Amino acid sequence: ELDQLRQEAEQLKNQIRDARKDATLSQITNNIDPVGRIQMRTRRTLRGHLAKIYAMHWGTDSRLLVSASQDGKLIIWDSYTTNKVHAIPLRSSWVMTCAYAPSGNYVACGGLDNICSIYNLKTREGNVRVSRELAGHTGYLSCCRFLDDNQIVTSSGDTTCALWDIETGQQTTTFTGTGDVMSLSLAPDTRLFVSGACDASAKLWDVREGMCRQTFTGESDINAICFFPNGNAFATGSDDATCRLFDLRADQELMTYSHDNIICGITSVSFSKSGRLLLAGYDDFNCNVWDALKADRAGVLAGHDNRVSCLGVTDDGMAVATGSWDSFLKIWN
Amino acid sequence: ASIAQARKLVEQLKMEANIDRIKVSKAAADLMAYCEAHAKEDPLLTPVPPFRE
Amino acid sequence: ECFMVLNPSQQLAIAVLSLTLGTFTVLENLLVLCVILHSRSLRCRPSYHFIGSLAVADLLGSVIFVYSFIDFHRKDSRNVFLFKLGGVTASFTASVGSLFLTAIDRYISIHRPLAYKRIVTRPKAVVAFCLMWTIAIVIAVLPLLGWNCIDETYLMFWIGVTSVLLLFIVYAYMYILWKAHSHAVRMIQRGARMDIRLAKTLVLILVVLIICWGPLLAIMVYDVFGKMNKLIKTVFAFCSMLCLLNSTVNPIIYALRSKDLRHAF
Amino acid sequence: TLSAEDKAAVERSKMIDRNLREDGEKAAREVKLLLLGAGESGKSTIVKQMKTGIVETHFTFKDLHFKMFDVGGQRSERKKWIHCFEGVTAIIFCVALSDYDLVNRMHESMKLFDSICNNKWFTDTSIILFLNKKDLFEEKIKKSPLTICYPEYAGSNTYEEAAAYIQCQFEDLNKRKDTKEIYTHFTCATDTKNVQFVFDAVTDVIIKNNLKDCGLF
Amino acid sequence: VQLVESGGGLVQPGGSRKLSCSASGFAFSSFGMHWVRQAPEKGLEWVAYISSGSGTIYYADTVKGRFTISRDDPKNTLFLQMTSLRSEDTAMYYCVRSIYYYSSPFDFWGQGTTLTVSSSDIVMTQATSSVPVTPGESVSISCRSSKSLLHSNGNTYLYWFLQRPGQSPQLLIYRPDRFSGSGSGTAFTLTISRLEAEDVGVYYCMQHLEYPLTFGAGTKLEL
Ligand SMILES: COc1ccccc1[C@H](C[N+](=O)[O-])c1c(-c2ccccc2)[nH]c2ccccc12
Repeated sequence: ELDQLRQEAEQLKNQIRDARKDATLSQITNNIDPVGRIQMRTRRTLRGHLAKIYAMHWGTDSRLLVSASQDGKLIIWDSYTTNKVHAIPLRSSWVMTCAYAPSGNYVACGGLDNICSIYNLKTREGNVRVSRELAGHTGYLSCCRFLDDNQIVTSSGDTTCALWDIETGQQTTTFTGTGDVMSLSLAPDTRLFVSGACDASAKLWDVREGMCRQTFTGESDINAICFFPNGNAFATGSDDATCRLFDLRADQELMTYSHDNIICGITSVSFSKSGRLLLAGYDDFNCNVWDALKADRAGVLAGHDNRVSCLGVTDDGMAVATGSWDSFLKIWN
Repeated sequence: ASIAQARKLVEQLKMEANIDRIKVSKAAADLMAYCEAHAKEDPLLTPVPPFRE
Repeated sequence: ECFMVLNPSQQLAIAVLSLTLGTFTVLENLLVLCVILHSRSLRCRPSYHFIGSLAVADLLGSVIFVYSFIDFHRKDSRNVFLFKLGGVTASFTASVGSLFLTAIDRYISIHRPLAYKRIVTRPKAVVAFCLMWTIAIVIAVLPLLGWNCIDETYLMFWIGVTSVLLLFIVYAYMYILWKAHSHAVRMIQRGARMDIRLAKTLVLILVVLIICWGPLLAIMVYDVFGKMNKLIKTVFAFCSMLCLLNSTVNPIIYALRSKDLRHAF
Repeated sequence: TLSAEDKAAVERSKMIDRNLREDGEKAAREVKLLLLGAGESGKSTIVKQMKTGIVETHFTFKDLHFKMFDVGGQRSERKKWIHCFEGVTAIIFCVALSDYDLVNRMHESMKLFDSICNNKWFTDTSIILFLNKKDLFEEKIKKSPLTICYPEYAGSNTYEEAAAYIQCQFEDLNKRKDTKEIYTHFTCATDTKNVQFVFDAVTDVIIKNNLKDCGLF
Repeated sequence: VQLVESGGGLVQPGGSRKLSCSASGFAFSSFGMHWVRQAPEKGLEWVAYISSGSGTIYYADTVKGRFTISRDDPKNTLFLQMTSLRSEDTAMYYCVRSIYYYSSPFDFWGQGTTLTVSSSDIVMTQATSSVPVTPGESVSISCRSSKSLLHSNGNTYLYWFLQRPGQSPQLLIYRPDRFSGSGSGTAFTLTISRLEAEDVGVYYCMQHLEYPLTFGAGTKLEL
């Protein structure tokens, strides 16, 4: 009974492997001009936290920031002039996620408490109060993204993903597919959905449908993922000191962003406008700026005194915000 | 028991094999074209004189 | 009549020894600055810049003294001699004040183990740092703008004033050792490699401090009735190098006892 | 040069800074201790004796506030959420001491202690070991299957010799003999002075940390 | 949700009194709170302003050293002490509040209290004066800035308080639905999509950039 099932599964595996397999992007990108050297200098230094910050998100206006650290504090920032717009106390000090709603009305936070809390910013009486406290996950939440003003997607360590409804805290959709899910990236059109797990794999789901659409395999656990601005590709960063780029329409791997001088994993991954600079926040006390279309590194963003945790890029590509295990958040331009 | 997991596992890969594929060269060319099309508005690439002191 | 020295031949070995000690001091303090004053991560701890102040004070004092003592018999003008004497005095009393401050810091680190991170803070570590230097400068400049005719009043006021700090350092180290022994015996009663290590670290420092600073101050105190001889002058000249030996031994010991520096380098 | 709007919006930031400054110094007077023992070894019987995810307990003793974090039923990869506990004052490891008769999960406890003690994040964090459930172990000496599980090993039937041997075995599992320090208490079912031992241990470790930071060590 | 001002002013000349105000359901500890008066025929102008934390006690140029403001955040009470009463105190006092993020100041207005006695000036002129509202059409309001209201930050100061016949005014633009505002340099235009019986009222225009927000200059467009 088990032998027949194993043979059948192996038949499918080798069939899809042979079907998904001459040219290479790294070879076809020859005889082209590289970007050169990027040496952007820090423009803003942000203080106030006394802990290791873990997550952040740029606002939709490219001027407001949200920051969460290992202390029970959530800070709304002002990147233009350094002013603390508002501070919010968290019930749970262990938080790993951040989210800024596109409307700017709500923020989200979650951590080891297995629940995600929504805070409302623009309210009467000049206060920020909890709007919803969604629960139903057995584990630690890894990422949260606002699909819309009323829909949110959460990935936790229970090897499943959830699509919720703010109006009614009941779960709307559950995605099952192992290893702990560590990162989440939302489609630019908010139509698709991707999640990378600890089993050295990533999965692309269908938000409307509710079932997995595609799978990608590389090795070690994956803890960073982000969509390309086009929406037909994404970038992943694993703990094996290797960064990779995958294409939805190809179901293959293009090139590896690795160097023999680094044996350190990747903590955060992000892109810029037009998808030309891929910024990878490593755990070797500094970030790196790879060329997403080239196999050669371009620039290094040093200046942090500890492991870089979070990393964000504005919607218009005007500044890059980096955070690390030291409580200073830096804005680079 | 194990039968439900067996059916759930076997049903997934067969569905994944029905999606048609295109050559990776076309996707790479499309990505390159998209990258070079929006290359003339990139403040991080070309520093030209919001965040100034 | 005036500054009297025995003979040229015998004061070649003294000059050679002084030059060797000065060169060793400068090179060792340069190495300490290179391995400590990188200003990266070690600047957070207040005690690390308390030691840096002592090393800086010792290096000056050595620089402004060993070179100015090699040209001795030009008198030049009295203003230059008073200025250099005031500078040397300020450097020495600043070194003593830095030693007193670091002894107080170590005393607090055991007196209030739970409150040490709050009692001693970087904002509160700069008021005393500047206050000690200001006191050093004013006590160095007092004779030039004060009462003169140095005379026995200045000689006697530059004695006891540093002696109280020197005795307080010993008292603080005695209390530290006693508290460590009490903690060890309490742990034994509950049912030691810390007390022995602390005693080994402190005994050398204390014996060096009590041997270097004892004979010179004793001679200065005894020379209060105005009587002196060539033997007294020669022994004072001999003890000058022993007194300067602090700039050679104290920075090295203080920068080598801590294992954090060895782990970093 | 600031406008009327901007001038009034700087005092807001100053007030926020003051609020975080006064709030941030209240989290530096509390000692963090991490429970990491086995679930059925007696953790539930020891948390209440002193008086979804992570459980936080707040206790007071000798005008000192203790925060105790229990990761009870996370059931996730320990390598992905153990970073948050870097900097914890001490790790309280607890074992049942009477689970060698399963023949084994005693080797599982040994492996878990080896993994936690030799962790890279906890290279300078003290571990307090609690050997619990003495009643059953002492009352099973009549027919203790210690020779059955270890046919090649020979020892006395007295429980004190076995306790000393097993404590030595747990101590020898440590690989960092210079930074860490394992404390054993011999906790019982009806003990009352468990809090005193942990208070003395945290006092000793904080004094040693202060000595190391000052420069003497 | 509710801001009640108390203290009825009717006393003999030569005395002093207090005018208090209390707020319900507000974060009073994080709100700046101005004080304004309305004459029988005039606009709205500052008489006092206090910021959060009590670090800004700006007063008015008309009266100085006689009026003072006291605040109690735990008691949620703000009150005015007045001394040396003069004949020119016959106004309705209001206690508007505001807050400044890095966002809509002068939002809520109080009911106000009476102040009566028992029995170099900026001026603006417009080509149109007291234009009656023609039924079946829509009215538009034009305004010009005497100075350059635009700041280097691009934050043009543009307030359009509307006072219906009643108790307290309201906000239209802070920097309804039919009310719209079009700005071009020194020219400002308020537009109303449709008229209604509740749309009739008095409008006030902006003439302030510096510390004293004296925007009391404004034509009465009741008819
Ligand atoms: C704090 O003053 C220091 C500290 C370290 C080195 C040198 C000095 C001063 C330089 N200064 O005051 O401008 C100095 C004196 C001097 C100083 C005070 C009182 C009386 C004398 N004498 C010197 C001789 C050589 C070089 C510097 C000084």
